[PDB]
Amino acid sequence: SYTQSFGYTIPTEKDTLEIPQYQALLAKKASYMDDSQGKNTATYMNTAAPKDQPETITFGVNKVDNVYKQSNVQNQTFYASSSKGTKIRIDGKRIWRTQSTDVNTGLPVIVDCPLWTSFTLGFADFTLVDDSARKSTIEWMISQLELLKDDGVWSKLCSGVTRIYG
Amino acid sequence: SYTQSFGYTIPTEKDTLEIPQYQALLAKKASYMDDSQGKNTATYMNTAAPKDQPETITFGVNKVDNVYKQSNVQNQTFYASSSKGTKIRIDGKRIWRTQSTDVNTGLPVIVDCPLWTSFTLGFADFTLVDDSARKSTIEWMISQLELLKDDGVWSKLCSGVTRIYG
Amino acid sequence: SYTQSFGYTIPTEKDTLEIPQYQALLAKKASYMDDSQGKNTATYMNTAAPKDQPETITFGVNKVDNVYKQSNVQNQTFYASSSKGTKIRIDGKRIWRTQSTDVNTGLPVIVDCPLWTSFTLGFADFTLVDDSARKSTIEWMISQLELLKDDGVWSKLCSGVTRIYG
Amino acid sequence: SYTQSFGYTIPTEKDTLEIPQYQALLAKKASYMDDSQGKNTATYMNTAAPKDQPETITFGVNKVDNVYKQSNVQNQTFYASSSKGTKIRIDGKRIWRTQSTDVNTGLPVIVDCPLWTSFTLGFADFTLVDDSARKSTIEWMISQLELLKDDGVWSKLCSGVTRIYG
Amino acid sequence: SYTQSFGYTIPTEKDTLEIPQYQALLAKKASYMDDSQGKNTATYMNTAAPKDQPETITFGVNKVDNVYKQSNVQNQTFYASSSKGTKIRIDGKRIWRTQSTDVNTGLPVIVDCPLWTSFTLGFADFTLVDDSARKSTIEWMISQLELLKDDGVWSKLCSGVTRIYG
Amino acid sequence: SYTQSFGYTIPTEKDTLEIPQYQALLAKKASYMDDSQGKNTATYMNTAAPKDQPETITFGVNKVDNVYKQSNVQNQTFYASSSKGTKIRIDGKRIWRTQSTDVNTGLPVIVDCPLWTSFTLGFADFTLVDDSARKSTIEWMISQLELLKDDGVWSKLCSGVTRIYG
Repeated sequence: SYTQSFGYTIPTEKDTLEIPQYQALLAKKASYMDDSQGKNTATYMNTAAPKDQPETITFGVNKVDNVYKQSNVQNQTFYASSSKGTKIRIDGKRIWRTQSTDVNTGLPVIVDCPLWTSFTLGFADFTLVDDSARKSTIEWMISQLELLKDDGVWSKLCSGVTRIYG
Repeated sequence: SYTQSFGYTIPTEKDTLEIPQYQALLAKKASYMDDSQGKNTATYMNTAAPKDQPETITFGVNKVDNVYKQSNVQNQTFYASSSKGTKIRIDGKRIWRTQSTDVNTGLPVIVDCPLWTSFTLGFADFTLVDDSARKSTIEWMISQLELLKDDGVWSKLCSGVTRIYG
Repeated sequence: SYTQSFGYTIPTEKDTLEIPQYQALLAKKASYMDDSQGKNTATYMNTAAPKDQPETITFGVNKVDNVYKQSNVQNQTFYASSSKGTKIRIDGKRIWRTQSTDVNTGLPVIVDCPLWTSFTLGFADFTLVDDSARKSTIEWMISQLELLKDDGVWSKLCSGVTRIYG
Repeated sequence: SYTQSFGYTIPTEKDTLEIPQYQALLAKKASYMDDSQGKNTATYMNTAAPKDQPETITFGVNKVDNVYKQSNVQNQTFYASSSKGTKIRIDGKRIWRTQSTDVNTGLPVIVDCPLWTSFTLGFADFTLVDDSARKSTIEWMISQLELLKDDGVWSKLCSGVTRIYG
Repeated sequence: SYTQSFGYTIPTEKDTLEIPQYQALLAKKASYMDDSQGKNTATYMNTAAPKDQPETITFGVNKVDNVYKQSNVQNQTFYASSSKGTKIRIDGKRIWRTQSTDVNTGLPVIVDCPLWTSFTLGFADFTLVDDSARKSTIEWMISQLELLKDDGVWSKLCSGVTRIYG
Repeated sequence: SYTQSFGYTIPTEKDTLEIPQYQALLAKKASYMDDSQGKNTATYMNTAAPKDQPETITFGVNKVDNVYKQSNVQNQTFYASSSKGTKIRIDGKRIWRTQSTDVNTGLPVIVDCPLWTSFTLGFADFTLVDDSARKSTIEWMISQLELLKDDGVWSKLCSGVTRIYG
């Protein structure tokens, strides 16, 4: 009889996030661009956005030779039979565009500033890993953002608070 | 009167994610430790985890001299007055532990393999960026995961599908 | 009695396109230009357009050595003395001009952008090639544009959608 | 108040084209096929046509680094802020089949000659370009065919007349 | 009235094969992979299989310049414009994984042997080639396996019997 | 307790294929022929087909030095003690003959075009590989043909569809 946990019982209490269906729209309107960003990385243009103001998401998957060196596993005996791991990465680059017509000339004045986001998940490639394990850790990150509170972990990071909890 | 948008109207339709309150438990049990990782990066240990199986989350914030260069903006004339921006990064390292008594000796054999996740948000540091403008992008990534569907975007990345949408 | 079709009976249903008589005005005001643009072609300039904003159309016709190599047709059992076709090509280059007057100085401000359109029809030189054959395939292309719908095939292409139908 | 036109007021008079709904049938019966033509190009097979007489339409979209170089605009002043452009291309390959059955031998006599067509529209990527501008120039080409007259522009090209208007 | 057959009347008697719906599950869970494996092919990955044990299938289609050269057919008296033919190819690579837990240690011991399969069908591009002709020859191979018998043609080939029937 | 599977539980649902007993007739009427194709390859001639319209099936078996190199297994740990493997191959060449008799001349008109098919199954030589494993993967390929649907995987390949599932 064996048990495999992250180390603590998953909290019963659940924060509910009402997230807009961005992905659905993007999936409908995503057109394949050439994979400039990497060899095993495929870049995608979102056609729903305008041609002169594009939003692009690039997917990548890179295998990592030794997972344990990066990670903090206390004792070396616990190391699994093979330390080869797989790592996934979602990069997205979108544009927050401000535009207003010039008073002097009807030509609009456009100034768009860029915003970008990146999500990464690396996991030791073994059979001791479940999609249960991986989806839990994804949810762990998302919860760690504290998105429900307007002035929360994410706003403090944006506002520069490194030492969040003390 | 200036009008600012990401380039398309935010979708009305909303995917609801019931995410466990990992962050709440971590925030309660989080303890600060030396910033070996960086001069601006603060590393935190989750005390709720077992003493020989620690889960650790490290927060970081770094200014970027020129946001426009990295990102794809079609026309130079739209660059804002100052391209200096700010970038935030949450790194986490947890440990999926498989432990069994199934050995000749009574003693248990413990094999844990590492999992790590990372979330990053970089935004042009300028007046025009709203917290509405930033919060939308975080939600944008999270939606892009397609977490509702069990075999979705995230599982295809984990399984290795670079070219998700075709 | 021979049944000759394109592989499927022509659809009874008909989309009606109310197309402005651009060609009538151009044909009235078209003036010959020396065929710098092609060796076996003829380039024409539309005098109706203002002199600082010219619109030009170029007609060309080139015969093709072997029709069958390009096309995907089960190779068939009928003697052909030669299998060479003729190909026609209409090229057009026009200008979309945005012009205003600077409020400060009565001086007008002009900014124009180019658009170009090309239509091509190649057909095997054979007795059996009918006016019906060619005009049907011209109509075939025009329908393929889905011009009636605002959010149609054409706008998806101009959006950047490679995989239009599936 | 800024006014933008193609240089001459759009002709009021309208040629009406009754075009069969080829596109509707194809869209119902279209099936994906290899993106062989280009990485930004998706090729489709029309299932309505018989398996041994296939008809195929391939869509493509390629960015153009500098639109102004190809086109003719009289003064460098008028050049828009970014000369980047986008170009769309519809390619189709169909088969005109003529068939009867031999009296002497039950075997059908089938002779089919191929015909192909291509449409292209390239335009500057700039906030001034409206889908109004694009759709107008699409109609401009279509009108330029002079489809209404049986012996018109298109049939003169097909017969081999380079210098159409004089 | 033409009699067209394979040289002998199709046998009335029918072997019934109860084949699991491997294809249904794979088509549901199949995801695209960049065609490293072929220049004109498409390699797909089955997401149903666990991530550390991938199962992949690759479809390819290549035309053939002359079919009659390799095949043994009395050269015959019917005009052919060309004599070229299409050839299709399905390649699959899967993994037979045997896994247990070493009881001397606690660590699991996993050993998986690779298996692969390939099906190919090449046919002359002609009008007279029926779907009937091709589906028949596909069934012809499948029958030739003698799959019903445990000690059949297929097991003899697996055991190493070149000269199966004598 | 050892568990060995292909990675996913075999689908309960079963497609039933009513396949003519081609193999029974060929086995009755099969005659030996030169082993020209390979020294480990025996070619047979089917006598049931007429002398002037022959059908021939050639069986082959070749050892493969290293199976793992061709195949994709994620970790070197999982490699079996010996990577030696054995590969079997059935090649068939048949001829599709359409014939009628000319009314004008008693001489029959005969036009036959050729078809050929090939099936291949390679597997690691190891005590773990069961006839269960090998027969299952044979069935896996057969299912992958989607023979039941008249317009299915096989006919799409035949028509030229490289990218079948997307």
